[PDB]
Amino acid sequence: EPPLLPARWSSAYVSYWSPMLPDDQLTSGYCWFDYERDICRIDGLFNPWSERDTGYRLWMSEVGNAASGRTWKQKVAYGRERTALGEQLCERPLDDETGPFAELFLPRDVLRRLGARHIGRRVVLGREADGWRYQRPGKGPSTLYLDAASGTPLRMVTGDEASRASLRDFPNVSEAEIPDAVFAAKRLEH
Amino acid sequence: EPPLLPARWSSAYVSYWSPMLPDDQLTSGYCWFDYERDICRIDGLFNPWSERDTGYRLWMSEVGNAASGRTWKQKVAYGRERTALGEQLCERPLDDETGPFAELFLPRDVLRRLGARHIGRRVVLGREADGWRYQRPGKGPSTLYLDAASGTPLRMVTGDEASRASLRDFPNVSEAEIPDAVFAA
Repeated sequence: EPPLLPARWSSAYVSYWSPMLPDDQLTSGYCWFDYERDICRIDGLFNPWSERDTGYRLWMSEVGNAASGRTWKQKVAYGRERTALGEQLCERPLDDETGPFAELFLPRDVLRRLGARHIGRRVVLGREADGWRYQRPGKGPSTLYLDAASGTPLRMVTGDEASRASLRDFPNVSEAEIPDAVFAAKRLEH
Repeated sequence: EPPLLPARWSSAYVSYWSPMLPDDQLTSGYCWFDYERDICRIDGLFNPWSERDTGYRLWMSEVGNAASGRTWKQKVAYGRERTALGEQLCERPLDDETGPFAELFLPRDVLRRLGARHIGRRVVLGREADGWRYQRPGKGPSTLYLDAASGTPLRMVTGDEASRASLRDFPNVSEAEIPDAVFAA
């Protein structure tokens, strides 16, 4: 039987792509998943985000509350300008955005509910990890690599890594209690 | 009269440069400062880090304990390779590093102790901010922008913004309690 994810976990993340196409970015941030509260949070430069199409790079903090079914997003745009010194970045916050949020980005029981199959051990972040491969119905395959000893997430592959996939690595997972203020939202009217 | 920073604060950060030169990076991460414990933590892609000089990009989590005078750094390298499936990144954890750590990256009393002067108000991250400019002895100037209402950090400028400086923005500062586990190292 596939395992459940930890009841609560938080970690830095590193987000990138396989293969790395020329516009693909390597970014970092922090994330928190609390399955008992049924809420998650992700803070970092949004990946993927087309600066060419939009005119800016986006930083975002998102609190996705699956219990209430609503997400809250705090966004800051970083756009390029030209000055006497050369190129400069200018920050511009956006008003907070809200919308529907039907499930957490990585549900605790995802491997059980989607019928994941074990595809062997892989060295991920310096130790053996269990690979669990499953189909996201109507979307495509995913593989979640879990630390073989602790069961904590190490790498989330969304898509087929041998063709085209997002990779997210979790180098320092903690199962410690998460203060509820981590998941608080507020109105930001600019 | 320069204020103290909040007794405890944590925030996402966005790190970049003025001006942005071709190899300069815009990066993000998260940080925590607990001045009563006398400890801080920063997690993110290391900025600045020359992939040209080194051959890789570096992710790091550092817990700097000014009470004990020691820091602990966890490191993961990301290097480029080319396979039959295309260009790829390969990760490699590095050995943990420990070393001396004589003060926090942003001491609570930095503005008072280094004799900062108020250089005026500025809008930073859509908020009214007070700019406090000071000299880091034997290094160069810095300007710290604090929210004019809450006193929380909004932007740290390290160096002269009009020549060459690092900028770090703090979009979502929280003064909430920080669990012990955040600083366990």
